[PDB]
Amino acid sequence: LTIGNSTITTQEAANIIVGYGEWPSYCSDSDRPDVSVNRFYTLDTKLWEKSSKGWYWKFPDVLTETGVFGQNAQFHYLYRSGFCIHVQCNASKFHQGALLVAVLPEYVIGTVAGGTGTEDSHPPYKQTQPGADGFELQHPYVLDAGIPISQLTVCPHQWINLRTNNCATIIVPYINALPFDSALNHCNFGLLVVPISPLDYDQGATPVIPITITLAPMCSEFAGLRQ
Amino acid sequence: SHSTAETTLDSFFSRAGLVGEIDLPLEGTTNPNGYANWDIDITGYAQMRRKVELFTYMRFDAEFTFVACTPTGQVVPQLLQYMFVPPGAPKPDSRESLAWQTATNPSVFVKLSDPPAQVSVPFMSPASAYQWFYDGYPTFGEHKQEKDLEYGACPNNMMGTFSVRTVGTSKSKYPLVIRIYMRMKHVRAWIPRPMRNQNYLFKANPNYAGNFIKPTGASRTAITT
Amino acid sequence: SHSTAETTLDSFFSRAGLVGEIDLPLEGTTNPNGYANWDIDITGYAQMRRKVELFTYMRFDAEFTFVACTPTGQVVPQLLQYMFVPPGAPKPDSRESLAWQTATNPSVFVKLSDPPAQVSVPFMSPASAYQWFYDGYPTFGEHKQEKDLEYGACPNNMMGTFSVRTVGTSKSKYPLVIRIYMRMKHVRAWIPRPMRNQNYLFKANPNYAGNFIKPTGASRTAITT
Amino acid sequence: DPPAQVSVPFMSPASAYQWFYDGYPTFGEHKQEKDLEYGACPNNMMGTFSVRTVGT
Amino acid sequence: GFPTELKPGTNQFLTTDDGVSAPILPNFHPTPCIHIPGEVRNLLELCQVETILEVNNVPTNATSLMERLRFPVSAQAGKGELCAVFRADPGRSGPWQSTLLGQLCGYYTQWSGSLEVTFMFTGSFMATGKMLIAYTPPGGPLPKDRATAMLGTHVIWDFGLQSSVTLVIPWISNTTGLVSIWYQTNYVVPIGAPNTAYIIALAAAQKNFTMQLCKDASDIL
Amino acid sequence: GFPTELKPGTNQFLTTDDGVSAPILPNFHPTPCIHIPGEVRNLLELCQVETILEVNNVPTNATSLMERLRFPVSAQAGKGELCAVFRADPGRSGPWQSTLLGQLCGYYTQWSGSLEVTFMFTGSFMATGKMLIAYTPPGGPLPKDRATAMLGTHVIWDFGLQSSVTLVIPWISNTTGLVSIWYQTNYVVPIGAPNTAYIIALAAAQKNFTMQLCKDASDIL
Repeated sequence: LTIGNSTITTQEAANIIVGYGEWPSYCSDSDRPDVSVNRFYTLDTKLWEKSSKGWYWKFPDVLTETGVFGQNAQFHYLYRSGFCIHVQCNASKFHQGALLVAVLPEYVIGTVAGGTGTEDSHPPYKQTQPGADGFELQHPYVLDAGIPISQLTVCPHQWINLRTNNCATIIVPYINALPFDSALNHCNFGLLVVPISPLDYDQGATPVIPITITLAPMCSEFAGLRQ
Repeated sequence: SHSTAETTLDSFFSRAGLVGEIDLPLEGTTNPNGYANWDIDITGYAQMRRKVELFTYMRFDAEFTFVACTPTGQVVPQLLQYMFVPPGAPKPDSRESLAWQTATNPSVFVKLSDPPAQVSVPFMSPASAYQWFYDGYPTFGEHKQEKDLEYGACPNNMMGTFSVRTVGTSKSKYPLVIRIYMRMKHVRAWIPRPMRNQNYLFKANPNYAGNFIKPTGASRTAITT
Repeated sequence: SHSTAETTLDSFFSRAGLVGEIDLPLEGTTNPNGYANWDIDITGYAQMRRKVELFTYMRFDAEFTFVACTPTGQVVPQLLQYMFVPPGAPKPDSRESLAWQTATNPSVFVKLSDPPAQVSVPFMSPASAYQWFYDGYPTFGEHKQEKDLEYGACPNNMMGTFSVRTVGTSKSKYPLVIRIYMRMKHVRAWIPRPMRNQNYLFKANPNYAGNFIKPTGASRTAITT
Repeated sequence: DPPAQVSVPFMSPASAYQWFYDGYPTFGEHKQEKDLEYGACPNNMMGTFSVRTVGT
Repeated sequence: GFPTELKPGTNQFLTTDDGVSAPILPNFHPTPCIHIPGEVRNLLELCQVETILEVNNVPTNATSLMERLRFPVSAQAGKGELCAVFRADPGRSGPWQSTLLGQLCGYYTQWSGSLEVTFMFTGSFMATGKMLIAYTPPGGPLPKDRATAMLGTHVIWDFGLQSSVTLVIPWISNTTGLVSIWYQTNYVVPIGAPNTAYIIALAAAQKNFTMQLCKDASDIL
Repeated sequence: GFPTELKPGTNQFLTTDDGVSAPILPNFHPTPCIHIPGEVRNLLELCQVETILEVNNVPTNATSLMERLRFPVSAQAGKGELCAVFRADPGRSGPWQSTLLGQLCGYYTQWSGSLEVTFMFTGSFMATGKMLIAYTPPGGPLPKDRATAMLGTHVIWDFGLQSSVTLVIPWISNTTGLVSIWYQTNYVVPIGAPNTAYIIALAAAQKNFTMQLCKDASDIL
């Protein structure tokens, strides 16, 4: 199904848990391409280091340059699709760790006021599109958002416990303020990751832990309109 | 629970407190033109915005009453009538503007000896509901690379202001003291978000400084009891 | 449409705005007799007539309230009562006229400390409804070649005026400031006509000058984008 | 206007007022020492009002 | 002596307060209502009225007054650019200030609805050719090439059918799309025929126009 | 002339008076209500949210910010004392000021409800041992010996079961009991294993939380 040497999937007996009985569905109230959308491509591998604090990406800003359908969609502002996110950590019996993963809607970006004079300049053009490089955190209490880390529990969240299982999947519903709204003008959501256990191991173990991000649209779309 | 009659939600939200204060100096330097305009800026004060910031989607009408008196509490027989300009029309800048001659704007006049005034205004904003947060670019124009000429002053988000004048051939010779109380009529919220813990540095931005703070340090040491 | 409850016509027409202004100088040269008569002339002001001129056939009653104050907004305890003369009877010219002694004219007296006055008057014009346009000769007489002696002053079309006097042996020593608001109660129209685009030159005639105007010239040239 | 009629609810955390108390009024776990705010205990009354004058 | 509570806000003057008063004379009877066969109740009648829109706002001379209402077209120009309609916004300046709806919006803020355009061809009886009018959907920028124009919705305009062609824009609000008109092909005629013609355009709105918020703004003066 | 009695208290301003006024414009229609499949009506949704509580409020350095969220445990200490939770009172200072309920109580006086604690074990795969967490009931003073701790309610915590263990305190109000945590046994590992581990704790409240009396108190600033 995938042209190459990687057709990795996450079994067939996953444990999907519904939330408040409002699983995503089709809104077709009043108040064909289905061949090339069902194929999933695996993103490139990334090396996790000891000093890494985390990463964040803007959606669907990353897919504008990556996906084949991303390029011609730059002038077609419409887009509507749900996503299924699978997280797994490949580790042996000599590694310890815990992971906290959650989604924060309208991840606002706050500026900083440092130095003897509290005045900030405009962001540069190069940092406007960081690509795969991303950014680096300066004050991790706020995560560049002014929010204490401990209080994020108000949003959907999951705890990664390595005692019994290793791979977990979380499902979130698509939310919008208007029945029809622009996608390239309003940010949809973002991803946040925070390290809980610092990387500790003895000599002879693997000092690198792979980081896997899996994208798979669990709810198929029709789409196709002028928006 | 067993009985929920005394636990009624009525007392959970209803609280009247001082929010605004408008002064009318008889001479001054900050306001030497003798007239001032006060737009309804909820975000102006930190103490009130803390309660409001727990809410994300809301649309509601407003009810205000105006009281004027002296610092000694004595009452005086002075009458005022209030005129409102829709937010769509621009606010006046100079005295010779046409906003004072507009007859199409409705007005309601009440006295002071009567029971306290109760007035309500509808939701006239072109949007569906107010938005306190916006993860993007506030302007709703097709241009996405330049900036509007009226940057900084964007009355397109607020709900307008009121104009105050004195009845009589000559100008009034007494300054007044006025306090305003604010309340919500309907309470409906959808997406719950956390509030703020540290203080605010700028009025329109939540940015912080390099001197971090800690919620509490009461425990001298955690090792001991 | 789907729901038309919020789109109610109530907000489409109802708007209160300043229309009139009556001054009472304590001495003067334009009015040295100490009394003035103000007929209800809707056509007097261009800004209000623009809204009205979209309508052709209408008949309705009127509701007015009167407020008096000082330029500083201070209130004073002064009482007035208003007397109305039917349009059929001629208006007074000199102080020694008999219009002030007429007891047959109904009057209503209210105070100021009470809630605001609400008064209504019926449609007393002998015609069926008011006519803003008339494609002919306004006089309704059998003579069609000469002109009436009272040409120019034709109170037969308006709805009369009010007389104001001060209670007390001596004349009042304070001038007052009064503003008037106007509204419609019933809205019913039949024949739709266009409004005006250019400005008015005379008060009673829509005539224009030789300096023509253009609605807009924003586009520097139509050839380019 | 006609004379003012105002009513306030019962906001005391207890169930009802108690004029007599055959014991130690403080409701703390400490039963041998005394609180720093001894003598001034507004925890039993129903509050007070503030009066100011309108005017510069 | 009946007890009564005095609510705050007694002497306030309210602009939007609708009040009724008893008539002074209860005996006079108003004139009877006049019965007419045709009856009209709602303001919707104005929404179906056609208004002409013009672009050539350049000339201002007195003796050029009549030519304003059209725009000329000539065969001398070859594959150039016919007309450049500005951003469709009744509130903003442009061709829309003359229309009835734009004046109606002068006290108002938010509008939404559908747009339709109609074109009829008034050329010679022997001429042959093809015209095409297309509206670029939102997102797409101004058309640099005809290829970018074809991806949007286009309608074929034959010279055998005059005005039955209808184009509908599904939804416009307040950012948006743009419309441009190029020369699909040059109008060519043989000897003994006029070298110049004129084109007439139409613009209207559908039933789905609504209003939400009133504004205290007056554009006069 | 209708007789009417004037009740006392006419010009008084009442803060808790709920009033309604007629709209100025009865014609404008507000925007229609938006229909969403999932609907939430009550504030109870916040009562089931989990919040972390921390004790090591000693460090204040900038470069020690991330380690605050946990507390370390090491095998060097032998049968000492792990953590000393202060008196459970959201109104008073301590770990409870960060929680949502404690902030909510800042305008309020009397509270009552149940408390639950959850613990999960994150040790090595080969380690063996037994942990025990017990809450001393009211009346009993701070535990001087483990014998005084055992008379109270205790729950066995095996390492084969991670988090299904639930402890419930029947009733807490405002004097009360105390909770203490000792080292049940020292965590020992052989060669080739880490000498340090971390423990995660949970705290929540049951449905039986209620409020009685409102207070005019503001903790900010």
